[PDB]
Amino acid sequence: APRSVDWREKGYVTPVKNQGQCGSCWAFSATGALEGQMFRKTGRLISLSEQNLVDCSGPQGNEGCNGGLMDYAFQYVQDNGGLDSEESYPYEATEESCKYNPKYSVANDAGFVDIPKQEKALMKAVATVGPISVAIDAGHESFLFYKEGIYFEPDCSSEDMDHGVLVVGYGFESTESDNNKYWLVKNSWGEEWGMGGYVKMAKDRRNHCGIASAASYPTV
Ligand SMILES: *[C@@H](O)[C@H](CCCC)NC(=O)[C@H](CC(C)C)NC(=O)OCc1ccccc1
Repeated sequence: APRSVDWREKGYVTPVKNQGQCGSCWAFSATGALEGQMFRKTGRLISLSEQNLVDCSGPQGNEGCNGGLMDYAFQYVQDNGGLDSEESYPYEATEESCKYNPKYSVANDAGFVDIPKQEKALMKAVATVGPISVAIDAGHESFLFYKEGIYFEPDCSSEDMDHGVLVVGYGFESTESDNNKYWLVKNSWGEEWGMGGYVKMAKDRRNHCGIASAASYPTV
């Protein structure tokens, strides 16, 4: 596979969003992966509605601001036959009743693909598919204050993930410890967090923070 990948340079990635004070990271991760796959198909990048997922995908197993899973979001889009655009169904950071309107649907999927729980398989998916939805252990102060460089947290769990984000690429840079590889990860905490809202997470360091443990993408 390539040494470096960045799907932002290919037009697959919308700007960084802000989930606010709602536990809806899973919906931002899901819309990010579907934005990328929709773009691959149609050549048009259209920001999608996280609020649509938060309000409406309970029957697939999601729980709104109390948490969810990207795969359930992808299942909702398939079962529901659509997903509204961000502009038509904007984000309010609180769970409300469902207001989906098929007239404003701009995305569809036909299911999803779960990636084997190995960073080698995640790397192949990122290299060939597009941005990939992943779950990480983000429950550490070091993650809140991240600004620059490759993020590595010795106390990160590879098993107990609590935060959905979006791998948009991977790369390398020289470091003091010669652990030089990273995943390029889009977060949903606004652009003031991290590096314009992105983090470089340690790659090929024993599945650091569980990034390869629950990776998937929608089939469009
Ligand atoms: C990130 O904004 C949220 C915060 C959840 C607590 C308020 N994290 C998640 O939703 C997290 C993401 C996965 C690890 C991909 N999942 C989660 O909290 O799941 C709990 C849950 C499981 C199944 C069904 C409903 C809720």
